[PDB]
Amino acid sequence: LKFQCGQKT
Amino acid sequence: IIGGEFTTIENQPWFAAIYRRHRGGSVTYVCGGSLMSPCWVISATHCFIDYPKKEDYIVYLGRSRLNSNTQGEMKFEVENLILHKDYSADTLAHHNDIALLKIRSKEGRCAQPSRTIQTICLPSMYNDPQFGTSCEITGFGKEASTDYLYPEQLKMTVVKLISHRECQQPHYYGSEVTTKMLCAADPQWKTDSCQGDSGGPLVCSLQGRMTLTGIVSWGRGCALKDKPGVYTRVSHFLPWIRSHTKEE
Ligand SMILES: NC(=[NH2+])c1cc2c(I)cccc2s1
Repeated sequence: LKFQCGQKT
Repeated sequence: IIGGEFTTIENQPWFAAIYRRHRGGSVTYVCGGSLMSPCWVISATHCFIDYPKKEDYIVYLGRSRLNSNTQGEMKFEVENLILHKDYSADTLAHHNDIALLKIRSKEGRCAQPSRTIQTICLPSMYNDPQFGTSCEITGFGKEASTDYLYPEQLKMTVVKLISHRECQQPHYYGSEVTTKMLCAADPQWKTDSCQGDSGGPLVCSLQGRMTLTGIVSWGRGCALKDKPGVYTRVSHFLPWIRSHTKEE
């Protein structure tokens, strides 16, 4: 959606 | 990377692949890098030093392979290339080896969030994990120091941070390692970063986040006993990064 630093999905 | 496992970008969605065009038709890989914000990528200065002509580099995000496409990848041009003033290289180390690349798409945009593209977090002022922490490195660099080609599939490995006291021992790198560098190795010197991995990230978890703790910079040989990989200590360059980055 939007950048969330450090998140892997 | 020597050792390690092969992976896909879903596992390192902030890894950026930097290539250079040649007035001949070929594009070759140069170095790795990491996405900090929608428009900025951070890498190492030694990767651009010899040819600081931004217009000839291409940056791809969402890439799991080196010369074959990945669905979801984005291609950008380098709108700005900022190398470090005070960058120096001696018979081994590179000092202030950090660079910033502002990217622009052919449509005038920066990176968009996807399952293969994400930003990595920056540390807070001089805050690092303690030596012993296991961090992961990723990249398309050599798998054996004698090879002359790079793998086609992305790789990742885990290394541990070691103290400056251990790395500055005379039988390691002596005073070639400074407080603005970090050393990471495998206890059994089995895996490590190598040529072609320069500019890419050393990621560790700090206060709950996956943080870019280091940038692959130099090392003597690859996976050599008492020859750790040396990385630029990002937590010490935060003012510099700040003075050059802005907005979304
Ligand atoms: N031992 C290492 N971790 C490295 C070795 C090199 C070399 I040889 C060239 C460029 C970057 C690196 S990192």
